[PDB]
Amino acid sequence: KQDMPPVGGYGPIDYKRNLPRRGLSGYSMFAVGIGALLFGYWSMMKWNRERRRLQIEDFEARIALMP
Amino acid sequence: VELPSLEDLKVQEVKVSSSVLKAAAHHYGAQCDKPNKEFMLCRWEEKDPRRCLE
Repeated sequence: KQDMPPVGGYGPIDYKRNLPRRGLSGYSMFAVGIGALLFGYWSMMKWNRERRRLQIEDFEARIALMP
Repeated sequence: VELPSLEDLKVQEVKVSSSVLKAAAHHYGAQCDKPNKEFMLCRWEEKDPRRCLE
């Protein structure tokens, strides 16, 4: 008279299938990308242009000597 | 060819290093302007740096 099945206490667990979490898609991407990339080239032309100014100063000390 | 003597050499030579020569170097050339720019005409406009020693 000592046998298994309980009178109660059950679930069940699902048979389902779901993890579609979105996700920042669909014109949200391709907009943060271009907005990041244009910040890069804007951070250029303030350094590459400025290094071009110090470049001429480096040639300047050459030319003021050599006679 | 004929060369000048061992004299008209051995002048008071500026014995400094490279960085201390490049230290001022900027104030230097832009305010003397009489002996050096004319020396370029003494070298470019006529060649043979054996004539041009003054």
